[PDB]
Amino acid sequence: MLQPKRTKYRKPHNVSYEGKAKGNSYVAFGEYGLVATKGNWIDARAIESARIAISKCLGKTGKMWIRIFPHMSKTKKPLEVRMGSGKGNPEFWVAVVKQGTVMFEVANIPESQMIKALTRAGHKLPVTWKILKREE
Amino acid sequence: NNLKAHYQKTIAKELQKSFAFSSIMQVPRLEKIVINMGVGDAIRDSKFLESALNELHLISGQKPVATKAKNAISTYKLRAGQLIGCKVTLRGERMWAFLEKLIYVALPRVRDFRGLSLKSFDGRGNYTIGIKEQIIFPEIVYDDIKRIRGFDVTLVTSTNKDSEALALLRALNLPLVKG
Amino acid sequence: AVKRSTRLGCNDCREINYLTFKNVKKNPEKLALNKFCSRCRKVVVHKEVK
Amino acid sequence: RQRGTRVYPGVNVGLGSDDTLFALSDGLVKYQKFGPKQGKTRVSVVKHKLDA
Amino acid sequence: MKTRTEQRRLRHKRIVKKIRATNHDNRVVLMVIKSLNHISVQAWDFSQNIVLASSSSLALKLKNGNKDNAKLVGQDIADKLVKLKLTNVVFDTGGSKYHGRIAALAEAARERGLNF
Amino acid sequence: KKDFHFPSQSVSFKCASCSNSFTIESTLKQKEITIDICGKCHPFYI
RNA sequence: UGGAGGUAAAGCUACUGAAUGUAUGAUGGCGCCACCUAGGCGUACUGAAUACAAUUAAACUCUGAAUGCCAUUUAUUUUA
RNA sequence: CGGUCGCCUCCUAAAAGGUAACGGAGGCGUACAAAGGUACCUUCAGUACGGUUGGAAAUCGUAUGUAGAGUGUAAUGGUGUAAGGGUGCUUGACUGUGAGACAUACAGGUCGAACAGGUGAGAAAUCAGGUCAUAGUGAUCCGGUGGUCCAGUAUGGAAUGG
RNA sequence: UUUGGUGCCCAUGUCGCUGUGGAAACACCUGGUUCCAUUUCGAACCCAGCAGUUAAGCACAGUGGAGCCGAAUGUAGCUGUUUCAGUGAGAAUAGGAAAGCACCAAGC
RNA sequence: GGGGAUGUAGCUCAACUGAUAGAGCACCUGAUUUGCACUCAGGAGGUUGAGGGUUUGAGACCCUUCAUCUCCACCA
Ligand SMILES: [Mg+2]
Ligand SMILES: [Mg+2]
Ligand SMILES: [Mg+2]
Ligand SMILES: [Mg+2]
Ligand SMILES: [Mg+2]
Ligand SMILES: [Mg+2]
Ligand SMILES: [Mg+2]
Ligand SMILES: [Mg+2]
Ligand SMILES: [Mg+2]
Ligand SMILES: [Mg+2]
Ligand SMILES: [Mg+2]
Ligand SMILES: [Mg+2]
Ligand SMILES: [Mg+2]
Ligand SMILES: [Zn+2]
Ligand SMILES: [Zn+2]
Repeated sequence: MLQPKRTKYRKPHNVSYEGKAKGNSYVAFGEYGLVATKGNWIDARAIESARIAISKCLGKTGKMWIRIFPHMSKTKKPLEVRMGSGKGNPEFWVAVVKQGTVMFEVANIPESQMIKALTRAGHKLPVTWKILKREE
Repeated sequence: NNLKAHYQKTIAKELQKSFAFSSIMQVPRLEKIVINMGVGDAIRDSKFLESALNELHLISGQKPVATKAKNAISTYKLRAGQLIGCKVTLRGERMWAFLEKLIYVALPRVRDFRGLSLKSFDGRGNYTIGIKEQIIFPEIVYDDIKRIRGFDVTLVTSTNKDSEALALLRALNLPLVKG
Repeated sequence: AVKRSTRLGCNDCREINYLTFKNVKKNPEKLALNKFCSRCRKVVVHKEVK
Repeated sequence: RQRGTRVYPGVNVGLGSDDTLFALSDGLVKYQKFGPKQGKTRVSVVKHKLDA
Repeated sequence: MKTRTEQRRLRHKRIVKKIRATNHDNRVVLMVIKSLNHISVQAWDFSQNIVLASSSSLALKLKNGNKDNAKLVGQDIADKLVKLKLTNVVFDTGGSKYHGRIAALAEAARERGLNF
Repeated sequence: KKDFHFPSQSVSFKCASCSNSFTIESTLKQKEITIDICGKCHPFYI
């Protein structure tokens, strides 16, 4: 469970996912990568599912990198509560993925499982994923 | 001082030939002997500090200025604005007098003056001497502070190289092991 | 509110002409400054007045 | 009007008890950038200087 | 930590900044600079940034560094200023304490028709 | 600086074995204070 | 045409936090030495220093617009 | 029902100013006869090395380090020869005023050149009408106190007012 | 033109390294008896003199090491109308860079 | 906003009206019982709330304050 150790402000304004790709746009640690095609809010819970999926379908020597991190939190008012009396309490942490950010990358194992591994990682996530390779 | 004139002639000649020094003032020159016998007991037994000053006075001939800490510490009961430590800086004629009096009178009275050197230069050419006890200094009567302490006599030089500082020390015959 | 104010009166015409502040807890001794007086039209000692 | 001197005073420009810049003579105001990396701002009142 | 000249420059920067901040009547500025050997003097004008009058130990051909020749230097510079028709001056040192040679130069300048 | 109550007066110092009358400024009695171990009376120096 | 600004963007070796991955890895680090207590060293290492390569921010900024705002110049219009 | 009611700082506030919500974070109802005014002198914190008590860290010497230090305070802005530290002399933490501006429904608030009187610092220029700046505050009525070149219900006082 | 002083500037002006220099001047330096000074030290400030001095500082030449500056193209954001025309950043890069502009005194 | 009175060993109190501070309790010691208390007696525990003024003589009388109390008042 990826989680920030501490934050200065518990309840910050939400960060928009509309726009192009600011950083984490090109595979730079591995050489195959899972790029996004639709900006959306994906939470820290989805990261472990995608990471666990990759790890379960990995081998004994494959290596993986997680680029995005759920820095920003979001709140949720308790049920049956009318609006007012302050902001709700933070409930879950989401990483902001914009269209074009490389989320997961893999290297150091043959071609077929890596394509399959990235596929299973992207089926656990709501965004529409796509496979890309590293420029020589 | 006659020995000051001896310093003049000897330091000039020996150092210049020893390193082919192109100028007479290329030879190293000693600047200031700071003495700092400081104690935090002035935080509680302030009287003690007062007596200290007079002894320091009696040691150098310059009255010591009491120094104050630039911070505050609870474990040492320290707080800013208090006087913990005296420092004296001798120059001109008085500085060479005190140095000569130390090396010739005070130091060989030390219980076991075996010396410490090579492992004392600060990397900039300085030198610190950590005295352990005050009674050994001749210019001190048996009546003194209820607690006995040492001293932190230090040295300065015109040069910045520690090796050349050692050369001045050897030329001055400051008595340390091999240095 | 707290009352740290005090009144300063001349020592020649014994008139109170100024209002300033003073901490009775910290400063125990009465103020004895010298300021301009409208009546005497000169500088003169002004002391604290109850 | 500012809280802390964001614009330095120049010639014919004064300062107050609230770091407020006010003029000292007739003229046209004019801003000039100065200081390290041109990060300091300076204001001045260039006198009419009609001088016939 | 530094050398004497740098501290004098530091004091010199302070004095020039204060004068340029407060000199509202655009008076001529009589800067005296004292060295180990000699002491010189120049009357700048911070509005035009040029030198109108000058005087120095080098100009007067004296073995200077004494309070005696400081009086002569002050008389010459004050004579030159009067011919230039400027009498409202501000007197600042090169960054040295106003005393000895500087005080003698200033008093000599005041007694020769200057207003400062 | 000056105007002090503790005057630094040039006192001479003798020692046993080697006389070695070292004259040094100090604020003590203006007489021959005898030192028992001087510099020359030390195994380290010689 | 001049000026004020610090947003969009971008960047985090330019700070404050968050923080991917990695260069080497001081130190702490287990055992072994070594010592009764610290270490050197095989430490299934962790962690500094600095770095590389990559990230995040309404209350982060070494930067950084356009629009908009103020004033002035020219032309035209209205007696508001 | 719970919470709030005045004032100050930041964000939301969309690079002039202004802009709301039971939106997100904090303080204030002061302190200083020096922490004011002036003249002079002076400049980080930390870290590295070397040194009795003394220790990770008290103080000393030297170097490095461009602010992470200080600037009484909640933040913001400013300020490293400054607005920070020290010393000497002082009380301008003055009197009567006040052209012109900011911001404002009003009431109120804010800055201020300059004049006259008499001072403080300084050789002088100059500075001083409280502090680096923004919170530290409450109208009217009523009564009390001091002064006073005004009134004193026929006149002189007094009472009572101004 | 060069040295010394100073104002404007506020790193393409810095930090550092390697060498050269002094005629006059700048500096260290020689002493504290005078004016003046140390929260203690003629260290500094202030005196009166230039014996020694080119280590410093200072001034010149080289040094692209650190720091600093940074083109064009392209791109992100903006304004309109388009789903294309202007506006055009930040980052990165080739690369520049061992300051510059005036006044004064002296031998020139 | 006045009027009066009080302030003394650590505590509770005499106040020793000027011809030079004491008692019970708190505490130390001694005696004191099989033990615990109880009991008895010494010692210690006082800069007289603080400052000023007057006499040769004041904690004590006068002035000024500080804290406390009781009274009154107590229509911004
Ligand atoms: Mg942004
Ligand atoms: Mg960062
Ligand atoms: Mg922002
Ligand atoms: Mg209610
Ligand atoms: Mg705005
Ligand atoms: Mg706007
Ligand atoms: Mg603050
Ligand atoms: Mg002062
Ligand atoms: Mg101040
Ligand atoms: Mg009423
Ligand atoms: Mg009547
Ligand atoms: Mg009547
Ligand atoms: Mg050289
Ligand atoms: Zn009066
Ligand atoms: Zn001997």
